[PDB]
Amino acid sequence: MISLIAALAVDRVIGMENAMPWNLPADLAWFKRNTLDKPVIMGRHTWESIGRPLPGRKNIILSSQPGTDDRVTWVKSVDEAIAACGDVPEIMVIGGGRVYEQFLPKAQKLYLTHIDAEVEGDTHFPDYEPDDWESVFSEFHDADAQNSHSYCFEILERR
Ligand SMILES: NC(=O)c1ccc[n+]([C@@H]2O[C@H](COP(=O)([O-])OP(=O)(O)OC[C@H]3O[C@@H](n4cnc5c(N)ncnc54)[C@H](OP(=O)(O)O)[C@@H]3O)[C@@H](O)[C@H]2O)c1
Ligand SMILES: [Ca+2]
Repeated sequence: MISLIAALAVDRVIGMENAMPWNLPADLAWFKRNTLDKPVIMGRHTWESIGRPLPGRKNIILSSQPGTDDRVTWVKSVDEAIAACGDVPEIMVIGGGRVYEQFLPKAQKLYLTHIDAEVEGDTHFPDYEPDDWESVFSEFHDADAQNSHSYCFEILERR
């Protein structure tokens, strides 16, 4: 089973010039927790911006080009990336936009962080049919001294 995890601002904005604008530590803890010990699939731009493998997870990078770092597993097709994960109970797709669009139709769950921030970006999360998804978990939070924006964690499962 494939799951997508992403943080979205107003207008499904997910990124700006290969960077996430805001500073949401509650979000990092959420991501960590949901990704720990699972394989993660990400696109080459996302890889570049992270620069080092995420620890305690098999890191699969999708690129048309030959890989350039032996610390991670390079694949060149969606199907290849799924096959590389083996038979685990859940695969985490972590971005970016081009990647999420592609995994979407195959995904069974979404973990989203809705952030109350207004920012401009060059990338947006894919527009999904809300009728196909059921919201099974949702917890809202007010900004705090650590988190400068309010946010809501949400979990959706395909019907
Ligand atoms: N808000 C969030 O939660 C979140 C999570 C992740 C990322 N992001 C953001 O997303 C932005 C980057 O997204 P992006 O769409 O520009 O890039 P991306 O999806 O990270 O990378 C796309 C690249 O991956 C490779 N690729 C994609 N599909 C492929 C396929 N079927 N076969 C082979 N290679 C494939 C291609 O690389 P080649 O050019 O090498 O073929 C493609 O150029 C950043 O600003 C970042 O901050 C946000
Ligand atoms: Ca059902």
